[PDB]
Amino acid sequence: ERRALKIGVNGIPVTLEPINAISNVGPRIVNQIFDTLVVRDFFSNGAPGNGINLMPSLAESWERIDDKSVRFKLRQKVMFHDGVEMTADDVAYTFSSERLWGPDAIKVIPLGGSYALDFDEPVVEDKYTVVIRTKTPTPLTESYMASWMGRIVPKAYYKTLGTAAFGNKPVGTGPYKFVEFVANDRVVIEANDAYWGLKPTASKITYQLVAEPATRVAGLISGEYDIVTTLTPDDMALINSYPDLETRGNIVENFHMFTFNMNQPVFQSKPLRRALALAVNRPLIVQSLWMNKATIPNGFNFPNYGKTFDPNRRAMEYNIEEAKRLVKESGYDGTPITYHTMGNYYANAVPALMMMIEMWKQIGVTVVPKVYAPGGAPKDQDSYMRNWSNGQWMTDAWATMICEFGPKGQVQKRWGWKAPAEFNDLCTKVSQIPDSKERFDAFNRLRDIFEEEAPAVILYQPFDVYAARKDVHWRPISF
Ligand SMILES: O=P(O)(O)O[C@@H]1[C@@H](O)[C@@H](O)CO[C@H]1O
Repeated sequence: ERRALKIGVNGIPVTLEPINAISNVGPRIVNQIFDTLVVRDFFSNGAPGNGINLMPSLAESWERIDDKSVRFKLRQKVMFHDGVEMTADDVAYTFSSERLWGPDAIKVIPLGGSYALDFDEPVVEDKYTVVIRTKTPTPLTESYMASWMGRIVPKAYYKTLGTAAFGNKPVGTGPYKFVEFVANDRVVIEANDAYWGLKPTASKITYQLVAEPATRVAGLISGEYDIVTTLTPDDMALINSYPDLETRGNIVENFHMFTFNMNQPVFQSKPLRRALALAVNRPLIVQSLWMNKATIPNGFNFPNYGKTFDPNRRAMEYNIEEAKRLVKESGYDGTPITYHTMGNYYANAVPALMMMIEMWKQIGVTVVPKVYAPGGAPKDQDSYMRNWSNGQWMTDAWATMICEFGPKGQVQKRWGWKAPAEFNDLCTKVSQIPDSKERFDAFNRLRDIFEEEAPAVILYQPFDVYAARKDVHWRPISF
């Protein structure tokens, strides 16, 4: 009746602390260990899996009091996995200056400095009532609490261990509890029958790293795995020819890209970055590797942004004449430039890289692939080009143009992008006005600067495919 699930995955997070696990591979595991205050209804307003109405979870009800403050009334008798009852103190700690957004917290949780809202300290009104506050107005509080930033941690236990040690022995309120974590290999979680919500339907879940997608496909076919992730459209015909197996695929609110270590002199200025960007023939990559199912967005611009999505925005540019002109202008001396990829952690990362190496050879740039195994990522000083992705995790263009590429983000801080002052001033402005034609035009100006500066280059939104046994009716891969 409750089976032990075996999931063959593309990767394993570096930790199970819920914010530090934010990645393509962490949420599928941490969403089973932890809960949020509220959850998105992915099928509200007729949406086919990307709906946005908010529904109760750890909070049974909530009331926006003013433009800076939201009161949450918590469920009672919710138990953390170690038997401690969750209270307003735990929720307050989760969004506190100490743990999340203060100066010392940002050292151990870097996304607390860039992915946090402009929080002020939560207020605990009573055992089951907490008020989440912001120092400046924002309408995003409630939806933020359904996001990957909103997973609730146990104050006493987390504070005692600290962020890093908690990530190796996580305790949450979710339907599965931690058993084991072997870095670069596996995570095992087991049913928590003390869960406040629906009883878990699997006895145990094992997430096993299977680096190569053909090995994942073969393991599904042999019964070694019940579910496998991160496949491509090319795998679908073979899998679906087995009557006991099936695939599912769709465009995800995430883009694959490549980016630069702009602390390196070779990438300290925009010309060679933009040269590499203008030489990418995205329709050809999409045709050869994605069966024309991946979609190319019109800039850093996605429909989930709603009022800040521009459906009429122009396409991103492909111009090898300008690319060649920019290589010569940069003074590039033929010095090999590495491009680091952790295998096919991103679907089709290595075949797309090989096609782009040919494109860059045509404009006079020598790019060398540096394919590393999980756990072998280079030190920042040895990193030049690398691949990446960004999940568009809010119904607002603030994510990820601002939270990743803005003045508080990692692209400018860790990776050294010296953005124009106009860019950082507009990032500040859009975070102070409601949705209007003015806010709409400011995001389009940020998009234009992004394309001119090329701190990163958007490739496409992947057509994400997973596969499973038909008789496995619940799949904890957060698709
Ligand atoms: O590409 P990953 O690093 O696995 O995940 C990224 C995160 O780093 C952050 O950018 C949010 O989007 C994910 O896709």
